[PDB]
Amino acid sequence: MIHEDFCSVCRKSGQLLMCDTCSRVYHLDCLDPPLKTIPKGMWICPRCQDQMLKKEEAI
Amino acid sequence: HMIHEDFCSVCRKSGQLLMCDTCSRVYHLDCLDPPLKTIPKGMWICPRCQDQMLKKEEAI
Amino acid sequence: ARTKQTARKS
Ligand SMILES: [Zn+2]
Ligand SMILES: [Zn+2]
Ligand SMILES: [Zn+2]
Ligand SMILES: [Zn+2]
Repeated sequence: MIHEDFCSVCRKSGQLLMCDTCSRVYHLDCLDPPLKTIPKGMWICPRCQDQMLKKEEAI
Repeated sequence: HMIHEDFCSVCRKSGQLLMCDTCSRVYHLDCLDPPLKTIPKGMWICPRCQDQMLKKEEAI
Repeated sequence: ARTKQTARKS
């Protein structure tokens, strides 16, 4: 997996958390809720969740 | 519409309960991982729903 | 997201 270099929310560089299922990355401060604590275990980004939810209103 | 539970899914006690936007479950903010210091502004999907979504993908 | 305050009896 080749991850992106800019946050999917604010599009800036920096300390970026990588999504475990897609190439997107995010600043912990740009998540809702924002984190100081890095996620433990598998982490699936907001866009991946949206993707899964979209197919939910379909499936 | 949605009918939410009255007890936290983790500890089974009531009080201030964050309601999941996609199922009937509710959770104390301090019973989440990590304990939440704020009430999410937008949509919040609980751990069980997150797992459910994952499982559907792993089987599709 | 939203919270609610519920007080069940002890
Ligand atoms: Zn950002
Ligand atoms: Zn993702
Ligand atoms: Zn609890
Ligand atoms: Zn849920």
